Amino acid sequence: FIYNIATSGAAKQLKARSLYLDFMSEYIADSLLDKLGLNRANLLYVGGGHAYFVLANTEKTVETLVQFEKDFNQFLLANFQTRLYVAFGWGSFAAKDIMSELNSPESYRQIYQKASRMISEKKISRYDYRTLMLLNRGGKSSERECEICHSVENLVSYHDQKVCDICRGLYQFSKEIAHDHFIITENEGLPIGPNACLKGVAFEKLSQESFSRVYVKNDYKAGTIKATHVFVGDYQCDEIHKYAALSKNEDGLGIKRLAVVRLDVDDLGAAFMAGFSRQGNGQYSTLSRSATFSRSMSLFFKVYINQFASDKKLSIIYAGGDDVFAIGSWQDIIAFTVELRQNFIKWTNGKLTLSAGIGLFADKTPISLMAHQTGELEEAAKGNEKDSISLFSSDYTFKFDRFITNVYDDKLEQIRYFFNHQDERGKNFIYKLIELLRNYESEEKMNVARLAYYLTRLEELTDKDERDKFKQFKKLFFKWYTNNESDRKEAELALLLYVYEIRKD
Amino acid sequence: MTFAKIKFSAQIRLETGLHIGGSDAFAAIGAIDSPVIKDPITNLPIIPGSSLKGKMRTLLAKVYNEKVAEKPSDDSDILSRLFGNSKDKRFKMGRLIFRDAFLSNADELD
Amino acid sequence: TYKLYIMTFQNAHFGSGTLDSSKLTFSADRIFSALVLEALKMGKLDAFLAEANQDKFTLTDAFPFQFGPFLPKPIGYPKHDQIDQSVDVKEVRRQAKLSKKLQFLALENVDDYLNGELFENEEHAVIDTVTKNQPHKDDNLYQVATTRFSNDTSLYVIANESDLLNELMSSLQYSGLGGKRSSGFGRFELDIQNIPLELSDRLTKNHSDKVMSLTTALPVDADLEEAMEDGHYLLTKSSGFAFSHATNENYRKQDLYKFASGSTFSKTFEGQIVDVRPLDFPHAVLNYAKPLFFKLE
Amino acid sequence: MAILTDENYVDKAERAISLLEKDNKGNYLLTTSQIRKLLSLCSSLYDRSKERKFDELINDVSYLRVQFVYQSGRNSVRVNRQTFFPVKDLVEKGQILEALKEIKDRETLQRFCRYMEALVAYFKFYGGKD
Amino acid sequence: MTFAKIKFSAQIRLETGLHIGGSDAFAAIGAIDSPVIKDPITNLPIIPGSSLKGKMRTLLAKVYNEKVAEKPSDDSDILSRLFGNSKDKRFKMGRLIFRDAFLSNADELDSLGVRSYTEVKFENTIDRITAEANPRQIERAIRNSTFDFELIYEITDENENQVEEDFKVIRDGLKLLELDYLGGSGSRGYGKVAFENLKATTVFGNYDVKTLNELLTAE
Amino acid sequence: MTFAKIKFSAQIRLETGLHIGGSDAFAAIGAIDSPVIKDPITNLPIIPGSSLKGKMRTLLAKVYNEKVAEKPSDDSDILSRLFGNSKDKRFKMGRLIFRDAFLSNADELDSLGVRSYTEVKFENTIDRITAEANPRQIERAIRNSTFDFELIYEITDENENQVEEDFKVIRDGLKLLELDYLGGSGSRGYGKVAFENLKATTVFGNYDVKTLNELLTAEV
Repeated sequence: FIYNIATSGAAKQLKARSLYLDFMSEYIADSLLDKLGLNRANLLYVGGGHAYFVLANTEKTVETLVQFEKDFNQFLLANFQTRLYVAFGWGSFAAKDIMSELNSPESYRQIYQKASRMISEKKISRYDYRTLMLLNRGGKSSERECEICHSVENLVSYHDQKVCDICRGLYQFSKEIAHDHFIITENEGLPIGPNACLKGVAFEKLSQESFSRVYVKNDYKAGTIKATHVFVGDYQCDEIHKYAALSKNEDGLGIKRLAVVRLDVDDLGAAFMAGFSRQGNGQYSTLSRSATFSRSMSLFFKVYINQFASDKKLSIIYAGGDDVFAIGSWQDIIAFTVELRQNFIKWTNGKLTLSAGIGLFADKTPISLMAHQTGELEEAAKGNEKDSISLFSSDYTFKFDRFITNVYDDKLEQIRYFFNHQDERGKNFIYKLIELLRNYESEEKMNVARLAYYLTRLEELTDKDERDKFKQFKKLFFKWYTNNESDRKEAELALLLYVYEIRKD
Repeated sequence: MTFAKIKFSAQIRLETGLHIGGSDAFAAIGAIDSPVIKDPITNLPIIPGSSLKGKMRTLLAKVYNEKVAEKPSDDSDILSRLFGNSKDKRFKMGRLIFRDAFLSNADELD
Repeated sequence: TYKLYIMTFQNAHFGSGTLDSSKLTFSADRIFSALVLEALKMGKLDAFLAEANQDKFTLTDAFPFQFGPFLPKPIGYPKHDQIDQSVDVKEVRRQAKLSKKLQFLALENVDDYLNGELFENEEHAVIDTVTKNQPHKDDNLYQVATTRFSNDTSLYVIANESDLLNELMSSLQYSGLGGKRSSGFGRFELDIQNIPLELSDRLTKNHSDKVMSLTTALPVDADLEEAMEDGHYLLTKSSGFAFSHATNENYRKQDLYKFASGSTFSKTFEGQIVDVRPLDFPHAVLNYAKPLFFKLE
Repeated sequence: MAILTDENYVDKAERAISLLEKDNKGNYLLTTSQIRKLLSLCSSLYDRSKERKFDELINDVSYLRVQFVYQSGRNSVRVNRQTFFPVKDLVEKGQILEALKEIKDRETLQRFCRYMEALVAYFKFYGGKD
Repeated sequence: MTFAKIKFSAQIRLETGLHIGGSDAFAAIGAIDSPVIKDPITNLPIIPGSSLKGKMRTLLAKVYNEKVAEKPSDDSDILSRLFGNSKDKRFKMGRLIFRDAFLSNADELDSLGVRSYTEVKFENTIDRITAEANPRQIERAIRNSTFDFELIYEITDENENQVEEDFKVIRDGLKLLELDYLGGSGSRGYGKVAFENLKATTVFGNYDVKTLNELLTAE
Repeated sequence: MTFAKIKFSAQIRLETGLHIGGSDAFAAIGAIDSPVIKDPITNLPIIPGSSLKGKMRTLLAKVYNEKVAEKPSDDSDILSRLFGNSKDKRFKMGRLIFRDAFLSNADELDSLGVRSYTEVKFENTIDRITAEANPRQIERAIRNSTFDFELIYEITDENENQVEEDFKVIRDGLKLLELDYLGGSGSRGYGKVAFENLKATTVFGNYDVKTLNELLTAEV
């Protein structure tokens, strides 16, 4: 739902959809708690559409659970058709199985397990016979469609463009994201639930609107209005169509391209389930430890990422749980990815690793295609025994620590230090270097010969004062080229990054 | 104002002989003499326009400069305007185009 | 039920709803519409319609074919009765993610997967996107995703041995399938093979056991409730703009939600060649949702 | 026995280059200006072998062998009150005349040309001047 | 007269470096600032069928269009009945099914002794007031590379009296494309192609391609 | 009015060693040189159509502009409609198509006993104060090499006066290229070219080129 956008203005719709789905999950949790007469204390985790509650085991609770399930699925079928579907599960457990003198680590997990199996079963079998018979009724003669999500329901004209009611709502909501307060009204705004709509309104107007629930985004101060506090990663430096031009520096250096980073923490679910059972023979497995692990993950990925994005030309579209999605200038994007993982390694003491994919794209490219290619690169990185980074291609997949220690600050720094002092011919020799790097497997010994020749001819072409530093670089690059394929690929990536930095066009 | 081209055409007659130079790439197998520059096809001696331009510029630099002229790019208005100057946007392309001089009276010499 | 129609592709674009997306395999509705259009443009539309309306006619979704008939992952059978393991939760989640990532099994090991064995995907095709422009007003820039196959991977479909269907297939192999057919994407070469002896005994249309649909089929109202009350399934939208020669303007043909493959059911059912034409327009749009099942253990 | 095979000529060029003669200051006496004509002839013969049959390239191989023999003994350097022949020892150590004798088809010609290219690349790699 | 399909097999042989270009995801990492479009798998230069179709349509728009073609939708009946037209009844889908073009002499190129299948052309621009040279690099599918060109024209009962005019249109498109460039910076010596072994064969159905081949080749 | 395409076919015969030049990164394994560009298939020197187009446009900008041009996009109507401007809507597609000029008489050169199609010219630079000779060597094409030159001119909606003017401009461009140097160090005797067997044949459409051929043979 978030990433399927096909037209210009995808930026504002994208961020508005991300915030709107986060608020829809928050509203699901809040309304379910209100129907049970509980509060946010019973809420263990909300993030990425995944949420956990601890409730009283009674027939009344089960009946309200199934009733709210049916009501919210009916609302989602009415508004979003089959695009969004909520699935509820619940597993009965006793007090005994959450202690440490009485919990069985199997039982500990079993508590959560049942609910996962029931949710998966309800996800497999979605709708009954009435629902699909109604959805298949057809009978509509339509010549035009929505141009963003290709919906046919309730098309309206906007900016000479046909959009559905939900697209019009996200159009309106994108201008209202800048406010801090979001209200739940009965009819005004984007439909967030059964007879309930979300609307972002500024503080000074809050007294003039009738609401039932108020959310405050990224605020730790108890204000004059009794509200519920939610946290999202929503740093925005500029509009998305400008990041292609923003990559260039004041001197005109830098490729006119943008980048998208998708990052994921490996085995976060296994971390939740059995990360604490390895020590103490499974005695450290209580709901308290899972709850503080959830809170620490939320603290790192919902507020701290905003500081990691500070002063950088990027926008964090989606940051919740383990998935991070940001779009920006490529230099600031890669920078931000490196800093985020370094600080994640320092935060988790090296227990949880990260896999990142950084796709490089041109200006005006569709956002769905962006997300798809960057997710493919992220999966390719996930394939390299995890803890890996995939830069611009599945070919350049590296262990992440190797990427920081060897690619960025070791090879790229030396390449910068050298070629910043060189004229046009030396800078042009980078392309021959890259071509020799790519062709090594076919003609190994002839290629090492050719590379030796090219390095020493540039030796002989360098001035007498600058000869010795060239001898150092030639020895170092020959060592990289003849050592192994890993250093070969690392040097190739460093050369590619450097030629991206200096490009005048 | 209007565009025109004037072609100074002359015949260079060698009062004494001429050793332009070049390296031993067309030197005969067994010859130890210092070779003169030659056409790669006919192997007749030629006078490259580079030598004419260099010697003319060096000679005129002692007459139309009244300065030091440490380097070729430092030459005056009157010389950089004709022979070109790499460090002046108004005189990067000079108005003088020299041409390689090739033998013409080979039949008469024979 | 009779043949093992294989089609070698080199470049194809089967849209998933947007022009910038391209699926690996096409659904049965696409190939049925292609055949109907080929029969209409050749002249013998009524013969193909009569053959399709008969219960002997069969068609399945495109499945990969690489040195052996491959098949859809059965939805709902990683069942814990054969998946109970004593490994730690890290390995449990790793194998669950591997199973969820799997999309096509090989016929040689389908029962093996039903026994609890774990398998991985295989290099079939690369989904690449190429950007093109319109230099007539110099203000256009579109992107098309393709599915260039390699590793000698073809696609196969299961249809009856009939002279009409074979002729339409041979005419279709130089017309392309899906996407920008008059731009390069979609072409294929046809071959006709016999069903292997390990498949024909299970490729079925009627028992009462558990049968994987091998087609994006939509049951009639008589047995839909019995289909979903004890069934595992997936839902796919067959929406789109109806290609037609009798309108100057494109019309959105009616949306349809169909059971994908492989949806497992407790029994067989009957499909539908459903009319999804917008109101008041003489010639209709036919959507083929008719089951071809696979018997399981 | 073939002196130049597809899997050893680069290693042979290395061994030849590392074994060349030297003076007291540790500089190569051979320079690329001495073997420039041979390099140009080898390159021209290489790009003429791509589209032209060997049966009408015997004159070029003959001239190339004549030039190698000539440049072996033409140039010399006077050091330490004795005369050195750099191209002569390069030919003797690299077995250039032996690879030239065995040139019989197109593949051997191109292999010899690539061997000469490896020889000059390696000579420049180890401090060979111009 | 009944269904037929006619296939115009040919071998495009680049006489000058081709620069169809279009680096997006795979070719985008080319480090050249203008990479040619390649195959995602074998990294082989490719002439996409869209380039051939667009160039042929734009070339025939100057011969078989009596009115000025303000838009491709307003093209003449002859062009719109072959290349297609989105905004009409009869001509919604064209009669021409282009195919991509793949390298077919890669082994021959290896035999010649090439190391890469795409050279790098270095160019520059000279300012007029000043004279500083700004250099640049652009990839080029090297010459003497052959691509399999395969275009199919469909013959339908209703569209039968127009077969000869259509055949003349394909002839005039293929031999105009042989005179104009094929993609790239063609006005600076680029994309010069030649259709060798230009042969038309009926494939599905039956037709007298024997009268077409003699007027196709040679003249 | 109608559509026609005319092919100017000639042989660019050099008279001094042309040196168009390439990049040291992609040069051969040989010694220090400023190499010409070569075809990757045969390694023979070529004359790209970009060099001819640039030199012809620069030379015709001194004759057909009536005002100095800061940029190529600021040229006159004639040069715009012939060569092409990206900033002009009606002249986006130039009507002049240049082609790369590959080596033509390699058989004749081989018959003349030549052994290489590129020579090495050795020069030096001597300081005006110290008179020290710093040497150099650069690469040149052989003097009497010929190259196939093909230039295609397209006739669309162009009046007879317009096509005659374009023919005159093309003739003046070829004459100016003869009187100037093709790309390289031509101020020192490089790139002097002459067009041999210059003629125009209508390859497409029907257009009369008898008088155009007569004036092409006369003016040359």
